[PDB]
This record gives sequence, structure tokens and C-alpha cells, in this order.
Amino acid sequence: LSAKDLALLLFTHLPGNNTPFHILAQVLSKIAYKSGKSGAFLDAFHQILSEGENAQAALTRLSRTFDAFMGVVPPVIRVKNFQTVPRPCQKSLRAVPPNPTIDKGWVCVYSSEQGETRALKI
Amino acid sequence: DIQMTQSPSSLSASVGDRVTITCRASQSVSSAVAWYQQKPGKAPKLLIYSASSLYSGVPSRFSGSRSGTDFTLTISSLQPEDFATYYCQQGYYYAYSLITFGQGTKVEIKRTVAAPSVFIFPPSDSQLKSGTASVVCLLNNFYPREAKVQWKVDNALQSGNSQESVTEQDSKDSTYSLSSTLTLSKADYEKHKVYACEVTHQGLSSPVTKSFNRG
Amino acid sequence: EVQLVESGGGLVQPGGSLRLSCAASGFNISYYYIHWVRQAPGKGLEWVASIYPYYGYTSYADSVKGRFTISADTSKNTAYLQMNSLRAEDTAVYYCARGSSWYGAHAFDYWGQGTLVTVSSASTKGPSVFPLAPSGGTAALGCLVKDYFPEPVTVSWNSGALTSGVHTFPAVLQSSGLYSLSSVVTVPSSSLGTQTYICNVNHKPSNTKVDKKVEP
Ligand SMILES: [Cl-]
Repeated sequence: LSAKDLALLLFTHLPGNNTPFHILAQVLSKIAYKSGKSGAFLDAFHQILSEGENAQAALTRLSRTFDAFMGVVPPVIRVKNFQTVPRPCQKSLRAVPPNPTIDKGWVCVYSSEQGETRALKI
Repeated sequence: DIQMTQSPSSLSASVGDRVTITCRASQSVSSAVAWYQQKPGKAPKLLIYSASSLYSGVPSRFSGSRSGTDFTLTISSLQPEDFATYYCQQGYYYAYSLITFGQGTKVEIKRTVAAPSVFIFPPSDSQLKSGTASVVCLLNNFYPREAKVQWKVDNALQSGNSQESVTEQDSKDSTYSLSSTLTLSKADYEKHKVYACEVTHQGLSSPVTKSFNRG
Repeated sequence: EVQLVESGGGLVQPGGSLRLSCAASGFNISYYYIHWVRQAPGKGLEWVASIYPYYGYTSYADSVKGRFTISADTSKNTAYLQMNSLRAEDTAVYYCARGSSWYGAHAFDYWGQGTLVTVSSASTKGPSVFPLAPSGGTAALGCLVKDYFPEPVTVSWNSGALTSGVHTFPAVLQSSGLYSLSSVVTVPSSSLGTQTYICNVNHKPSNTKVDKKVEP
């Protein structure tokens, strides 16, 4: 079960496109895989769906509680500028705080060519 | 009416030990049983639903199984933070179904015997001025829980005038601390000189006495 | 996210009435059971009552039948336990919980924080705080927090700055019916001349805040 395979499974549960939950699904799948915890992550995700919570809620809770993401610095996504950040995410862009981690709702750091940064907050 | 009989009522197990808690239904309840963990004075946490399904937020070392009317909670490798009372509970979702809890199983962390360090405290002048006397004996950082604390006043054994309190097991090293408090009227306190706390414990080669002389 | 927040706990006369509230968020209480479960001093969990608000199904433990009424306001997403003719044996921490299912079993997946109900004719009274004066290398000292009612009290040291070696004992009900407890700490003997030790005591029920300096 690869990072891409996990991301595609999660995508089948998410409405629309270019949403913060899509960025989060891709970030979490990559970290889950690299830590050797892809299967455990997917099982946890399915358990939360079984409780009647939607995938958006399941991904939010797992980002906050699943051990693979505890104290993990968000990944950098290179962009031309903060205008080429997917439109539905632009609302959620914030200044990068001192010690950003996935478990505090810091999904990624957008890094512009001019060398500026914003963080995606859920 | 359905009864859920848990066993054992209490158990001690070392970090890394496999723990098995049993819950027996008085008649068939299918697989309609849940397991909870409760820290003292805190909200219970759901561990297992439908006999064998792991709830969200529950580490992998927790598992549940069913054999007929016998329900088993298994902790594969006990951790120092796992001290708690564990409850089984039976119930169907059908309207007006009865909910039956087990009586609970208190899980204690077993460790290498540790002798208490012992301290005695006379009553403060402020308390004596207020017109009462409390003498406090402290047993610090010991294992196991079981200790005999005897009070002597001018070498006379005391009975029925002391109360003990014990801390929750340390979440890192699984030790206890204990207070024994002797309550005397100021009048009865001032009548005697030698106040002694005598501690008997598995970690002690010979009982330890801590004493002071009133004055 | 799903949570249950309780309110309405406190001290009540024997024969008196008290109403507990269980405020739900993150789900619709109409389609779940809301339960009350209590725990008396030195006892196990006792199931009290339940409601399924959509149909108004109510169920009660024999021990509270006739005296307790469970209800729900769906507009407020809140369930209530009306407790009448209260007795000493009703003294307990009261929890509410959500009853859920996956394929027909009944599990309590979300719990409120618990609220203490004390049924007593005893007066609210703040504690007296007495020093446990220090008497090789390490000294023990402390504060005796005596003769308060009801529970609870909190104790910190040096406004929370000192935590190493602190042991705050569970309250003990004295024969008198008033609570006491001690908080103790082990510190270097060398610090006794130089470092100040103050226990910060708070008995919220009586609005009693005391800071006691503990000297040798
Ligand atoms: Cl179920």
C-alpha cells in the first residue's frame, strides 16, 4: 500500500477538488507510508468512518491523534506565488508560526520564488 | 436479569506482561459486550465494542474475544500508565434493553520492591493554638502498596485514632507514597512526650521508627 | 467534534432536589441514547437512567425509580437528570454518556467529564492550612489542609514553579465528616536557608485561597 494508493483511496471519500482536505490527505499518506504505518493509518481512518463521521473529520482527528504525525514539521510545497495556491485553500493561508507541526493543524508550508512562506491551517 | 461477573477483582502485573481480564455473562448475550478503561475519578474510555472491535484512539495492545458467555479483555504487553479499573458492559440497542456493567477489575503495575523513606511531622503551633493536634507520618516512594504504620505515644500502641491516604501509582516508576495522620485533642497531646511512627514493609530489613519529643 | 459537557453538580440537603445538564455538541441527541452513570465513594460504576429522545423511551435503575426523571430538550441538544428526594447514598460523581451501535450492541462511546453531587446537611467550610515543618541531604516538608467541606481542594507549590518531589494525597473523610489532606515535597536541605516554600491552597466551594509559607 503506497503513499499514492492511500491518497487515491482517501480522495474517493472527499468532495470537490483542491480543498485543504486533499492537501492533508496527500501530506498524511506520504508521512504514514515513510513511517511504515500506511495500513494502520487506513484501518484507523475506516474505524472513524464506521462511527458516522465524514472523511474530512476522520482526517482532521487522525492529523491531531495518530502517532506518525506527532511533532512532525509540515512539508514544504514550492509555488510561484501565493496566487497559484489552489483557490479553495487560499482562505486558510496563515503566517508560519514558530514551531509548526501537523498535529496542531499545520498541513504544509507554501514557499514562494521570492522566498516568502505561508502555512495551510485547518 | 443478566449478570456480568468479572474476574479477577484485582491483579498486579509487571511492565511487558500479558494481562487477561475475564467477564462471564449469566446467560447468552451474543457478542453484545463492550470494555472500558477508567482512571480513578475520571470519565471511562471505550476500548472495545461488539466483543472484539477496537474503538478509535485505542492502542493495539488492547484486544477482546468471546467464547460462548465468557468475554476476555487482553493487554498483550502491559505499560506503566495502564493501571486503572477495567469494566465489561452488556447491552442491546433494542428499546428498553437493560444495561449491565461488570463490578470492575483493578489493574496494579508490579515492580521491584522499594523501601519507603519515612518522615514524622509534629503538630504546628498554629494548629495547637486553634485547639487540635495532628501528627503526620510520611512513607515516600515505596512498593508494594501494603505497609503497617503503628503509632506509639510514650511507647503505648494507638488504635482507632489514625487515618491513611495513598497516592496514585507513579506513572513512570509505579511507586506509592502514603500519609498516616494521628488525631489527638490538644489536652490528650500535651499529656505525653514521645510521638513515634513505626513502619513495617517488605523492603525494610527491620521496622523503621521516626520519633520526636513534644518540645 | 463530539463532546458532552455536564453542569448542575454541588452540595444539596438530604430530601432536596438537584438538576444535572448534559450539553451535547457535534451530533444530534435525538437519535442516540443519553445515559447517566454514577460512581459513589469506594464503589464501581452504577448505571442510573437513559433516554432515547426521538421516541421518548426512558429507563431507570430500581435504586432511583420514582425519584429521578431523565428528559431532553432537542432545541438545546441537552439531556437533564431531575433528582428529587436525594439521600446520602445518591452522593457520587455523575457522568452522562452517549449510547451508540454499529450492528445492534450498545456501547457508551462519549462521556461527560463527571460532576460531584454531595447529599449532606453539613455546612460549606474552608480549610485551615498548617505547615508540616522540615526536620542526609534531603528534607521533607508540606501543608496539612484540614477541616473543609465539600470536596474539592487544589494544592500547588511556589505558584506551580515547584513540582519535582511533590505528592498531594487524596482527601480523607475524617470521622467528624470534614475532609483533610496533606501535600508534601522533598527538597535539598541546603535550599532550606535560601529557597522559600509556599503551598497555594484553593477550596473553590468556600471561596478560600490560602498561601502558607513553610519554614524550618
Ligand atoms: Cl455494535
